[PDB]
Amino acid sequence: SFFYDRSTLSSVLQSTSDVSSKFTPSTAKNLQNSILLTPLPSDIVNNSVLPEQERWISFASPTTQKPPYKTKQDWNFIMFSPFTYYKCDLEVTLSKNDRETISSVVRYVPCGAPSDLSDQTMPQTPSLADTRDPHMWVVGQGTTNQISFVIPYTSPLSVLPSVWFNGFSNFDNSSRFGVAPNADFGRLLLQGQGTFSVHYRYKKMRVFCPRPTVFIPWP
Amino acid sequence: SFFYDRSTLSSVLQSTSDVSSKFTPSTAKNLQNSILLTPLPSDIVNNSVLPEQERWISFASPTTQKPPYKTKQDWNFIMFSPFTYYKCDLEVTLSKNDRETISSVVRYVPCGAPSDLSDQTMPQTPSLADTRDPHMWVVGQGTTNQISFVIPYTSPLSVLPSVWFNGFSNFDNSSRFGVAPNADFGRLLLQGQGTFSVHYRYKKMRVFCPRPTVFIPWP
Amino acid sequence: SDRVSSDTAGNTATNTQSTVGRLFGFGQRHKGKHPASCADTATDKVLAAERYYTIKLASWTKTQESFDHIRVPLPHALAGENGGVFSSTLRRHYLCKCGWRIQVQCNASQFHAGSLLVFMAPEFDTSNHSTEVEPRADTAFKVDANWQKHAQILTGHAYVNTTTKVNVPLALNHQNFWQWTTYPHQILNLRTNTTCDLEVPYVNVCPTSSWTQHANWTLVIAVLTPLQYSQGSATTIEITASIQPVKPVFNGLRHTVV
Amino acid sequence: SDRVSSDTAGNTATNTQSTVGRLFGFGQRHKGKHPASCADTATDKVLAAERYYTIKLASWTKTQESFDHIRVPLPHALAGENGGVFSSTLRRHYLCKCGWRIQVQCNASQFHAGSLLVFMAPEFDTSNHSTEVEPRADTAFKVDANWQKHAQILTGHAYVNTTTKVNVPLALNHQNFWQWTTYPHQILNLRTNTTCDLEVPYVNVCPTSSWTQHANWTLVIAVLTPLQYSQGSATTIEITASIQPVKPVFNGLRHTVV
Amino acid sequence: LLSLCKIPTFLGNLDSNKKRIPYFSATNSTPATPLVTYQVTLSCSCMANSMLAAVARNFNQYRGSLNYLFVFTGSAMTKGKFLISYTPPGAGEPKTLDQAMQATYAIWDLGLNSSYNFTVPFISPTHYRQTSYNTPTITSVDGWLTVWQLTPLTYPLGVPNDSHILTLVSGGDDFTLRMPVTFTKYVPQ
Repeated sequence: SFFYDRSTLSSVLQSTSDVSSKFTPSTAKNLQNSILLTPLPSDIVNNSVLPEQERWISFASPTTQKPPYKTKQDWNFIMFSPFTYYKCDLEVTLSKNDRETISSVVRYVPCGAPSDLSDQTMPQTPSLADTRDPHMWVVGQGTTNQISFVIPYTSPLSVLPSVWFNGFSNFDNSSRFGVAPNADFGRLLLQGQGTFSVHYRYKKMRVFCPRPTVFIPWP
Repeated sequence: SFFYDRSTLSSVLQSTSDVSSKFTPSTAKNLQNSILLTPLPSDIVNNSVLPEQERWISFASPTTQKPPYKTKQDWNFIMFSPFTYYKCDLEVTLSKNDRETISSVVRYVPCGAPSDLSDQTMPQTPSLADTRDPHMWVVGQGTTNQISFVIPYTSPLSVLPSVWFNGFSNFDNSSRFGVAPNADFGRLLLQGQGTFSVHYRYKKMRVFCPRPTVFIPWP
Repeated sequence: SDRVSSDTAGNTATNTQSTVGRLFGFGQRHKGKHPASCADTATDKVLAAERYYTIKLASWTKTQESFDHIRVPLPHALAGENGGVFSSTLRRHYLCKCGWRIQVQCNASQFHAGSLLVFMAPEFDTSNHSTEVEPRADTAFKVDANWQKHAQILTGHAYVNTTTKVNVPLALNHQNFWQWTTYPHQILNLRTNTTCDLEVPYVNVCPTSSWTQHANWTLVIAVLTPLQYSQGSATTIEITASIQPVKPVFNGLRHTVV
Repeated sequence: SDRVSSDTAGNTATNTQSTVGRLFGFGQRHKGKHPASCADTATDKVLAAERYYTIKLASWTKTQESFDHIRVPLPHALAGENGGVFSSTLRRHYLCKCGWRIQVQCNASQFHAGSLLVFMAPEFDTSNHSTEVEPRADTAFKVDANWQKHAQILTGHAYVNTTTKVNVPLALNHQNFWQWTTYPHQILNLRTNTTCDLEVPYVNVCPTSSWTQHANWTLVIAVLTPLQYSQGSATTIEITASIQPVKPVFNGLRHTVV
Repeated sequence: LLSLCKIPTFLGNLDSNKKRIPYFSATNSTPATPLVTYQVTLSCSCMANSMLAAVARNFNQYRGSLNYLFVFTGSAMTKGKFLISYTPPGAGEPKTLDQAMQATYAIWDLGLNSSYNFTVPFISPTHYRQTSYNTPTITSVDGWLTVWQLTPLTYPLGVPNDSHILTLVSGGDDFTLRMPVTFTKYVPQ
């Protein structure tokens, strides 16, 4: 509980559209304007509309053979998760990467709930705020360019698989073997100008079934 | 305790890289973008990656024979430390030298802990914040361009040498004679635009073994 | 001596004369309680299903190296015809919840050397790794026919072609075998014992399992120390296992799966 | 079973799995009392000196006959550099009083045959017998480098030339080995044990010893039954020993001896 | 997490072809040098992939006993004795059996029981010791554990000359770690 109860960089978000506009899923140099809340690798998978949980990590550059990776994850969690399942609440922190006054709207969607990527129902309003889903709105020179909040565990699963899920998620076993169904804490959609880094803090963290850590090259 | 329980200028820091970038050790006219937390003289020693504790003070200018010095230290502590060892907590204050709105991230690394001067794991995020180490993030027109906090004594030594350490720090006695191993309160790495002055305040200060003060020229 | 142990289960009974005791994973046993996620009263206490099912697993030769292993997906390893009434009942139920009581057997002699690690692991990848093809219903839950090498799993195995593999440093099906000993286990040291006895309770992401889509438990036999012996000593060294589903409870009766 | 024994002494510890117990010579132990013949308060309870000093002694071959032996003069066998702090302290003291706790080691196999007699003897001649030369300080108290034959000691060994030897029927350094079993001992029978454990108190002509002139105790390993084994069995059979000075007390501190 | 540290896990010994194996060899002879030498540091490349080291890499300091488990895998007909020694630092690595047996040691005799559980006592000038280091210091390196052949491995005909001894490590009963940290990152391979 103590070890994991601290914020670690786990994702990055980017938006080029203003607050008062219709949110539209976009990608730019491996950065989407929405996030899948999970410490495990996530990214657009096979042209999915929104980021899904990945089964492996890839370099962003096709040449370098060096990081950054194109996939989003809590490196500290992936590199050190000596357990098979875990349970916890998630404290999320979202920070603007530069000092320009913030003006953003973020929508939190519970695990597996409808994304609702609909049009604005009223002119010049942030479509992400057009919901009863928990959403945050920060703007002005009185603000400090960041947002933080804590969400409860919302997955329909009792505990989440920390590394691998030896199975399929659908009845015709056609899904991507290795990924559990609804194994996340929901998603974060963002609109407004800027690039934002994301941190995860695992509250009341509980782990089950000890298992191997990621292998490290021999010195 | 009362005498030393007050903030005194003890260091200066400078950075030319933005918040959302990879931190890289740099020097510019004797100012690094990281600091070694110790009242004693510290500076880049023999091309060390980061500042190390010095054994002597040098003028910044090769000509003038007048201060500023190129080494960082709490002048008030050096000029008046009538004791051989000391114990205390450290209250650090970091202030931006001009009124331009601040936008900075600072990482505190406990005494002797890994500096972790790694790459960003996610695009457009401050690499210094990509840690569980205590770090501070201040930005916006609502802020007052400064940061202050207190850290506990973290050295593996029971008490710190206030002036000299009559010995070596390694088993092959190859280190710089006079400098004790891990005799500091950790380090401060900073990213974001600006020059920042640093103050130290010695909390619950305790001193041991009376010894001579720095000599003063005869009037 | 105190190493002679007999264990009865239905119309079956295992016997060993070199036991080192039975290890209970998580110090827990499946008590056979009905899943609170099902309204229909479960089918349970089926004596014909609460027994030991014995099967041959593999041949151990001098060519196997440390960490080469054999995997036994559960309950799937027994979902076939040889699963008796446990199988025929399982195939006709949507959900199944149970623990496992297992004994793996392997004898050699006072002149042979080598050791195996026998362990049970939840959510242990049982998919085929000798291909870049997506695992399917009929290839994901099969008992290994050949010893699995160890190198290709330390950082996982992505189901992507060899050239992409270069930009994929880690897969969630990774298994740092250097720590496989953190899983409930026992060691089969040829000089000490010819059997290992384990038992694990029911664990899963939910109250009961839709087994057709998930093999939550995996029995794994990995060599720790390579097999050695001199000219003249018996060369055929085989590994076997007696697997017993502990107090299985079934819910959602329906027509059989094919 | 009850033959597994561990013995701690300072930062050292001996371990055996075939012990037949520890034999206490004269049923006594050195209690570490200061000698009443010295006014200066003795230096004692030096933990760095109250430990086991292990050394290789000899190689046992088929050529050794009954009663061929190896001698270990005490405290001299440990007065060298390898005597650690016991040695460095001993060399700087005029007098020393102590007992001995010893374990000699020697393993073979169920297919080897032969036995050794391990015993401690006070005032047991340790002088060189392969010469008619008078024993000297540097030749009288040395650990045997080669097995000693037995015939030349039954009636003793006079330090006189071969022709005079004819008119000298008996020398006071005689050792009727047929009765060596009357000395505190144990037997190392290859079929039974691989270690022998002995302990003797302090005995001497006086309260404490001017060790530089006297080796009051001698550890002796003699073969009782010759070593035998068939073609194919291990041929290298060696003998070792762990020697511990029991509660040594030192008097008369002075500059070191050279 | 300490639970994990106490589970004996495999050490990586070097094969004659510089390959990594979980054991070392012994035969009918008594080398004048140790069969294996492990420097007592949770940083030892030797225990780099043990659960103990894997966990320790995420902590700053340790304290307490270390358990080195040796399992004899030779034939039932093979006998022999080893001298497992733990030499504290200060006078360098032990060069001979005479030096090794002058430090902390236990004699391991083969027989009915297959393994020997050896404990490296926590002997330190400081209450805690570093898990890793840039350069070895008196607070990060604590000596060596060497296993010697006291008596040669002995056996009858029809038995392979080489016996394999499995080697494992883990924290002892009074072993603890503290201060959660992130280890030097690396690229898996």
